Amino acid sequence: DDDIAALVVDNGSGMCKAGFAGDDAPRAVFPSIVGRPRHQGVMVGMGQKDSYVGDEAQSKRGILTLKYPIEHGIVTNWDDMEKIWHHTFYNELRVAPEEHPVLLTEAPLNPKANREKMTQIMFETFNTPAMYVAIQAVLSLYASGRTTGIVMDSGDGVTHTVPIYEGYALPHAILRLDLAGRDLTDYLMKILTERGYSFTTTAEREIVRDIKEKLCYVALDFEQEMATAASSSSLEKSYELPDGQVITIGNERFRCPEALFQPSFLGMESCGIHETTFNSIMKCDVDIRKDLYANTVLSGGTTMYPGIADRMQKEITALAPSTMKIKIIAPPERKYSVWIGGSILASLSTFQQMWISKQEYDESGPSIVHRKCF
Amino acid sequence: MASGVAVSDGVIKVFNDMKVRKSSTPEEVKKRKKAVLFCLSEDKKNIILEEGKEILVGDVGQTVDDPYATFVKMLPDKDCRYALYDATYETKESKKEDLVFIFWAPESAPLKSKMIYASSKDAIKKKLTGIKHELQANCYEEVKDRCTLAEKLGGSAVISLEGKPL
Amino acid sequence: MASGVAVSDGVIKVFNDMKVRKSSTPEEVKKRKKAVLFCLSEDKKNIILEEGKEILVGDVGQTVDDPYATFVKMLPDKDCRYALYDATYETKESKKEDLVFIFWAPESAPLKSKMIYASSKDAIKKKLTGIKHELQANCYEEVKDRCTLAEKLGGSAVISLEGKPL
Repeated sequence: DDDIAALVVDNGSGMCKAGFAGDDAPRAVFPSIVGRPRHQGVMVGMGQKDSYVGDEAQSKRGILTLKYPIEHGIVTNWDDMEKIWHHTFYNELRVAPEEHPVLLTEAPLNPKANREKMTQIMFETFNTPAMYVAIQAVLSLYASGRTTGIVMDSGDGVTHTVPIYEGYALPHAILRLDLAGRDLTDYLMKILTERGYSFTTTAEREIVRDIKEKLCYVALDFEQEMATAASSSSLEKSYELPDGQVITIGNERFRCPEALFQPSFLGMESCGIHETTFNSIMKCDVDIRKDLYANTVLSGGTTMYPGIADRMQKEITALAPSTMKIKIIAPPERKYSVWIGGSILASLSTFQQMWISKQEYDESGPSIVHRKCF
Repeated sequence: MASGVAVSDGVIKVFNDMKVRKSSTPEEVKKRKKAVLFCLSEDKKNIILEEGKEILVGDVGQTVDDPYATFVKMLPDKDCRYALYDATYETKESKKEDLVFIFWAPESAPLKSKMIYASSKDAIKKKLTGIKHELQANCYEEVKDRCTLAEKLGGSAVISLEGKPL
Repeated sequence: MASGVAVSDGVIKVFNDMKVRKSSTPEEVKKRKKAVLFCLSEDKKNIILEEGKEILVGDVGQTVDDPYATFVKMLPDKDCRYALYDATYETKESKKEDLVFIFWAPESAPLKSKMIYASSKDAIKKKLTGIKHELQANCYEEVKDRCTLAEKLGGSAVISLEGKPL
């Protein structure tokens, strides 16, 4: 309150979030959707005001066309993006941007054209006194107190692999995978439907999100687990629906997370994501490979499914040559680790020296962001 | 029916104040309006803000620790009024604020005033340009209860509506 | 993030002392600092040296024969600290000394202090002007183990980390 609390806006494909410095997690989380007339608006009196940002738009999905301001970690349409920032400060955070400086997150290997322009909008469109751009993968490795290693980041909307050595990400070790958090929620509903439950409208899609944090589990061994499931017994697990019925989930408890590990269930011929992390290591320098195994960090969106840590150890051991130690770094606050890293180092006093200010932008121009980082 | 009232500029003026907070110093953070009462003035031609009745966030620190109770006291089923209240609640990480319009439309209230109010909800929210969430009760028990405010939230991830009642 | 702390001149002063040894007579060779503990003082504005906690090479002769153990004892995962330690190890010809910065960044340490420490590694080594080799562990077992110190060396040509453990 007063000095410059630091407003942090975290952007991704979906499930964006924001808060204040000194916090242990972000204050508010909202959906990333924008809607305007679709199918002529659905009948009787069309024209009105339509550009809805937030979860109010989710209900309105049938009558409004949704466009993604962010496609898999990048921004293609700026008009949609501006509405999100307006709505976040004025309606979601309910704090004036003018008193508090804003920090914006970025996807790894973010294109250069976008980087100069986002800075440009903050200074003239919202007149923000200070802002900074950070990488979600860098902060997560940073949070554990380790600068050398490889981080598998489960984003709220997109999953990126970004090995980090001395603050520098490896361009030749980074790959983009599109399954992260929101996509799994779609998937969970899809398999739930197969057993015998009715899902035909986008309105009830949101309901399975609640299901995801409470009921997503990872099995120690998938095939052995499948045999246990057929008998049922204690496998079935209770869940709460707003109406009152409880949808029982038995062998779906472990199978859902498995899609990341085993894409074949989806219908994809693509290699599993854990394997994908392994390819990055193979490409990496041989001498530091042993260090990388002891430097692995799990953070973000859907990594919080219980039993996931146990599964990771097993697959990596099978994938790895052998004869060596594999260690996984597990921070208690892994779900909020991406946001948490950004929040704390934004108000100390010596971070004042380092801020990119509005006044500086006016002088040098767009070129300034490239010049002061490292 | 469609929209009983057209707007008198008064509601927008007070609503605008809440939207930007209109605060900087410690002196006016506590003078911010947690809740505001809206009603339609006589003849019901115009919709305005009631000077006499309002709730301040500063009150929790100043002298009253339960703003959401004072509201219950000053909202008889005997009178039908329109209100804006800030959620100001904690969900297991920290706390934010949801803008909610509180509709007080008691069935038992004097029919003459209440009937225009009931018919005017489309008109009143028409100027609200669609509002996020709403709470509506026609009796003291629904307005009094912690759970109704918590229902909006979801209720399975909220241990403390005001940091103590739940 | 980039560099959480800017420097308070204290670290450079103590580091400089280690670099030249600041010793001649037998009296001060044993008072040379095998290991020094560095931390950031309250408010974390400045980085300094801790007066209370340090390790001397003279200790091995004076009374403690395992400096690399005392360090393990005085570095709880409970507190997150920065440290400089001299390798002082034998490789089958004789022994030299590698300057290594020891990063103690336990995940389990109090979050408030630890988080600034974690974010400050680029800033702390920024004043280190690039450091030769480093050892980092977030738990007692990695700090305790002889092998981690030996890993830096190579490990296939070192029979005696301290002249006895390996």
